[PDB]
Amino acid sequence: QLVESGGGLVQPGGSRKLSCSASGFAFSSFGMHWVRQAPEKGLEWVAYISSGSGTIYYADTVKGRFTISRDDPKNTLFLQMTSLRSEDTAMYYCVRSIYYYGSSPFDFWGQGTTLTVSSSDIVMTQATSSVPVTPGESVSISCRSSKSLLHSNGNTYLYWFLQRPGQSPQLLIYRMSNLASGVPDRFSGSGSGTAFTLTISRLEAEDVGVYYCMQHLEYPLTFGAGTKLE
Amino acid sequence: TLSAEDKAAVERSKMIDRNLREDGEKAAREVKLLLLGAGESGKNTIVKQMKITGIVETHFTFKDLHFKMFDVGAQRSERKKWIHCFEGVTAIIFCVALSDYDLVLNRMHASMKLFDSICNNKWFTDTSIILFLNKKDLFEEKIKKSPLTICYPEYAGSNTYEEAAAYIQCQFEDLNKRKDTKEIYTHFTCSTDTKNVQFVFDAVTDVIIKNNLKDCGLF
Amino acid sequence: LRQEAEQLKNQIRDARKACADATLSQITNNIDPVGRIQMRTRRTLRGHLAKIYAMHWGTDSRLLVSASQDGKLIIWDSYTTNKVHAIPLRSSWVMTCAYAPSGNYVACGGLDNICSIYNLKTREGNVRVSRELAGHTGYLSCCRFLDDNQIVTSSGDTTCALWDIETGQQTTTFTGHTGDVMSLSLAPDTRLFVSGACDASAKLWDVREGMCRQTFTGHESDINAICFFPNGNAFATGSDDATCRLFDLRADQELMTYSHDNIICGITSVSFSKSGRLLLAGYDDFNCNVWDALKADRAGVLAGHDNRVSCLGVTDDGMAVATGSWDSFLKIW
Amino acid sequence: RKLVEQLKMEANIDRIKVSKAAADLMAYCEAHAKEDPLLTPVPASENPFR
Amino acid sequence: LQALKISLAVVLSVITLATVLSNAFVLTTILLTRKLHTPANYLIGSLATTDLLVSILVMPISIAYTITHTWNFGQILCDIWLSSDITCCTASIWHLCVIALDRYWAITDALEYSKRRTAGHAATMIAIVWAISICISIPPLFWRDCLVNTSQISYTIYSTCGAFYIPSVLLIILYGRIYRAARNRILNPPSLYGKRFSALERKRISAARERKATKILGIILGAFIICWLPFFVVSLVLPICRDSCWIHPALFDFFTWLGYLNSLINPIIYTVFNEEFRQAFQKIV
Ligand SMILES: CC(C)CCC[C@@H](C)[C@H]1CC[C@H]2[C@@H]3CC=C4C[C@@H](O)CC[C@]4(C)[C@H]3CC[C@]12C
Ligand SMILES: NCCc1c[nH]c2ccc(O)cc12
Repeated sequence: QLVESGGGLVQPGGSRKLSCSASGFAFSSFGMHWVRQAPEKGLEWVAYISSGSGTIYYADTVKGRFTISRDDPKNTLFLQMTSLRSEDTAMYYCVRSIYYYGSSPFDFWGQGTTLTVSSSDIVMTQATSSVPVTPGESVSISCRSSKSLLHSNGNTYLYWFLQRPGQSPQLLIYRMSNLASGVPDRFSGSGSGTAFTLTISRLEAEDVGVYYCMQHLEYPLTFGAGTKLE
Repeated sequence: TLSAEDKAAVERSKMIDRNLREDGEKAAREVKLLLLGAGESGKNTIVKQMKITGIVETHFTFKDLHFKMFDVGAQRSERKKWIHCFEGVTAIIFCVALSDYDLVLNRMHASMKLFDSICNNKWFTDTSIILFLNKKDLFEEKIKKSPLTICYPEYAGSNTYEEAAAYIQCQFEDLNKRKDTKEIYTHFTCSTDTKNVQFVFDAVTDVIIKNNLKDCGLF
Repeated sequence: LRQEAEQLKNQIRDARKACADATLSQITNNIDPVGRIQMRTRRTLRGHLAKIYAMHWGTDSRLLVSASQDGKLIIWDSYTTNKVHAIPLRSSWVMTCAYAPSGNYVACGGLDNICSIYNLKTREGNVRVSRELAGHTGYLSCCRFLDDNQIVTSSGDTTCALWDIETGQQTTTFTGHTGDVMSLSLAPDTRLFVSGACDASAKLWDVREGMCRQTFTGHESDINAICFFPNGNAFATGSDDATCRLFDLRADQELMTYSHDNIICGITSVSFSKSGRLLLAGYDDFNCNVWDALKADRAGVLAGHDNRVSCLGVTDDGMAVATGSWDSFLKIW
Repeated sequence: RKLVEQLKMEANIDRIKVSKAAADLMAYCEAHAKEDPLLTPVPASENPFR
Repeated sequence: LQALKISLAVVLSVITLATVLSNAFVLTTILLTRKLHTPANYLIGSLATTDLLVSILVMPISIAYTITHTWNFGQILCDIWLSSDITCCTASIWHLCVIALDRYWAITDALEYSKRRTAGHAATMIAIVWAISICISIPPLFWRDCLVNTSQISYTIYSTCGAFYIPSVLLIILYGRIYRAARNRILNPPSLYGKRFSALERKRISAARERKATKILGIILGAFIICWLPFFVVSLVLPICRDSCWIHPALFDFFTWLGYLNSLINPIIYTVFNEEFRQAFQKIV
C-alpha cells in the first residue's frame, strides 16, 4: 500500500516537502511516478524516478522546480517542491510501477494527499466527455492520440485508468490488451493506430467512475480529458 | 529505437547485471570446500565442531576467509552423475576414521576405494584433497590390542599409532596416479576447538599460493 | 519368479522383432534430405558467472528461464537479451529448472531434494518461494510443469514424483526404474510422459493412472536426455555411450539411432524442432550437432561453446534454439 | 516381485508395424516442414532475432 | 660488399614481423579466451599491446634509419618517433616490473592480494606505468641525425635511472624474493602432511620443480638483463663519453636491436611457462 503525507496550505513561491511511504512490496525494484490531479480537471504526470535512482525525468511544467529522490532503506519516496505556482494546486498521487516484459506499470496508486495554495508532448483527446449509464448496458469509450502508439517492437503502449469517486485511480488495461491483476475480465481493449477504444460489456455496480487513457511511448506522460460515467 | 518501457527494462537488466556481478564477486572471495567420507568416519562431528535430507551447506568464516563446506554424504546416488558440480571447489575434505581398520563393511577398503575414485576422477585433476584422519585416540587405544595387519596384510613392524597411522597415510597417498598435478594435505583430529579450522585455513592458503605459483610458471 | 521374467522378456523381444517389418532408414531412403543446416548465434546471453545446467523455453517463445551454479535463476527476454527477473536460490546447487506453461510459476532444484517453486506474478513484485516440494531422497534431475497446479519431478531416488502445488503433497509416486532418473519429457497433451534413467532404459508413464505403461531399452550407458516428438507419439534419448535413439510409443521399439564414429562423448541434452525433422542434441565436446530425425544424417553443427553443452531447448514455435553450456553463457540460434 | 506383474501388464499392449510409424512420422514432418523456421531460413523481417 | 645491407634489412624485417605476429597472437588468444581473463593475464595482455606498439610505431622506422644512418623524414617526424620509442620501451620495462610485483604479491601475501587483485587494480597499475613512461619520454620536447637529447647530463641520468636502473633493481629484488619463497616451499613446506616429517619419489619431483623454477626465473631475468643492460649502459655512458671515450655506431645499433628483441622475447617467456596460456594457444590452433 502507498500513503502520502505533506499536504496543506502553502503560499505561492514557497517550498513544501512531499513524502511517500512504501510498504508491502519491494519498493527498491519498483519505479515511482508522481501524478497530480486538480480538483476540477484530469490527471497530470509530475515526475518519474527509476529503480535505484539511475534515471530521473520531470515534466516541462515542473522541470527544475520539482526534484524527485528515493531512499531505499526506509522504503520512502520524496518529492522536493520549491517555487510553487498557483496552478500547482492539485492532489498528488503516489504511483507504483515496474518495467519488464509482461509487466503492469502503474498497477497500484496511492491514496494521495490534497495540496492547496493561496491566491511537443503527445496530445490525448477524449471527445466522449460523459455517458450516463445503468446496470446491464454495454459501454464503449473512445480515446484518440496525436501520435501512433504502435511501436516498432509491436507493443502498443496505451494505459487505461478508472478513478471511482472518493478513491484513487486504478489500472484497468495496460498495453491495450492485458488486464491488470484483480480487474474483472469484463473489460476489454482494442484499436488501431491513432484510434483506440475501451469497451465494457454488461455494466453493473462498482463501475461508476472516470476513465483516463494514458500513453507511455516517451516522457512526459500525458492523460486524456477523462470520460465520466454516471 | 528503444521506447520508454524498453529503456526502463534495459535499465532494470543492467541493475540485475550489477547485482549478479556483486554476487559473483562475493562467491569468488569466499572459499568452496567439498566434504567426503563415510557416515561413521567422523565427518558429522567434524562439521559440528567447525560450525563457528539432501546436501547440507555449512558456511563459516575464519581469519577474513569465508568458508562454505558441502556435505554430500546424504546423497545415496552414484557420484559421477553429480560429482562434476564440485569441479570448481578449491579443495576437497576427505574424512576417514582410523578406527575402521577392524570394522565390518572391511569398510576401510571401501573408504580407500572411494578416495581412489575421487582422487583419479577426471573432474578433480587439479583439485587438492585435505585428508582428515579422525578418531585417532580410539585408533591408538585399540591398536595396542588389535593389530593393524587385519586391514593391511603387507604391514610390518610394531603395532603402535605413531608408526601405524603414518603407514595408513602412506597407503592412502599411494592411490595417487597424478601426484605431479595435485597435492594431498593430511591432518590428525583430536577434541580440539579450532585447530582443525586452523589446518583448513592453512591448507587453503597453501593451495592458493601454489595456484599463484603455477600461474607464475613455477611448480 | 526370476525364471519367468527372463522368458517373457525373450517373448517381448521376439514380438518386437516380429512387428519390425521394416526400418525407418530403409523406408526413408527416397525422402529428400533436409540438407546442410546452419544457425548463427543471434543472441549471446551474458550475466551468468557459473556453469549452466538447465534451461526451458516459455510457451510464448520469448521468455526462457536458465539455471546456473551461482544460485540464481535469470529470466531472459530473448528478443532483447534483457533479464526479466533475478531469483536468488536457497541452495546454489541447482541442476534443473522449469517454466510454467502459463508463465506464472517457475520451479528448480538440484542436489537438494526440495523442488523450489517460484511465482513470477507476485503482488510484492519480487519473486518469492511459492512452496517447497520436499520428500525426495535423491538429487533432483528434471522438472516439467503440467499446469500451474500440477508438476512432475524426477530425481535420483529412482522414482518420479507427482506433486500438487496447492497442497505440496506427493500426489503420485512412479516406481519401476533400477537407476537414477536424469531427464523428463511431457507429451503435447501432458497425459503421458517419459523419463530417462541410469539403467540404460526409458520408461513411459501415465499421469492419470499413475503407473508405467512401456519401457524402452537399447542404450549402453546412462540416459541423460529425453524429449517427446512434436506429434507426441515418439521420443528421442541421449546417453553417455555417444548415441541418440528414437523410440515410438505405439511401436514400442527403436526407430532410428544417431551416432558418429568421431563422436566419442556422451549426450547431455536432446530436443526436437517444431516439425520434428531436425534432432538437436548437446555433447560434452562444447558443440551441438543437428541430426536428421528421418535420414539420420548430421544436417549441421552448432559450434561456439567453450566448455560443454549441458542443456538445449527449442521455442514453442521453433523460431529459435537456445543452448546452454558450462561456460556460463546461453546462445540463441 | 512386483516387476513381474508390471511386465505381465506391459505385455498386453498393441504393437503397430514399424512401417506405419515411419509413414506417420514422415507425414507429420512434411506437413509441419513449412512451419519450421530452422529448416528453411526466414527473412530478417519475420525472424525477431537480429 | 653491398650484400650486407640487404642481409641486415631482411633479417631485421623478419625479426620485426615475427615480433608483431607473436604479440598479436598472444593478444588475440587472451581476448578470445575467457579463461585467460585475469588481472595477471590483463597485465600480460597490456605487455603484449606495448610490444605491438613498439614493433609497429618504432620498429619499421628503426629499420629504415639504422640501415641508412641518415634521417630523411625531418625533425617533425623525428621528435614523434623518439618520443614513441622512449615511452613504449619504458612502458614495456615498467610492465615487466608490474608483472613481477603482481607475482610477488600473489606468492607472498596471496590472502590479502586476492581481495586486492582485481581488474581495476590491474588497470590502475597499467595507467601508472603509462604515466611514468610518458613523464620519461615527454621531457625531451620541452628542453629542445635523429638521436635522444644529450645537451644536459641531468636528464640523461634521470631518464636512464627511471627507465632501467630503478625498474631493474625493483625487478631483481622482487624476483629474488619470489625465488626465495618458492625454494622455501619446495624444500621447507608447511607441516600440513601429518606424520610424513617412497621418499625418493617425492624428492625426484621436488628437485624437478626446483630446477624448473630456477630455470624459469633465470630466463625471465636474463631476457631483460642481457637485452637492455648492454643498450642502457652505453646509453648512459655515451653522453659522459664526450672526448675521452668512444664506441662504434654499429655496436650501438646492435645493442639497440638486442634491446628491441626483448619485445619479441617477452610474450614467449610470459606465456609458454603458463599452463593456461599454452592450452589457449593449442585451442586457437
Ligand atoms: C635470447 C636470450 C635473451 C635468452 C637467454 C636465456 C638464459 C639466460 C637461460 C636459459 C636456460 C637457463 C639456465 C638453465 C638451468 C639452470 C639451473 C641451475 O643449474 C642454474 C641456472 C641455470 C644454468 C639457468 C640460468 C639462465 C639460463 C642460461
Ligand atoms: N628503444 C629504447 C630507447 C629507450 C627507452 N628508454 C630510454 C631511456 C633513456 C634513453 O636514453 C633511451 C631509452
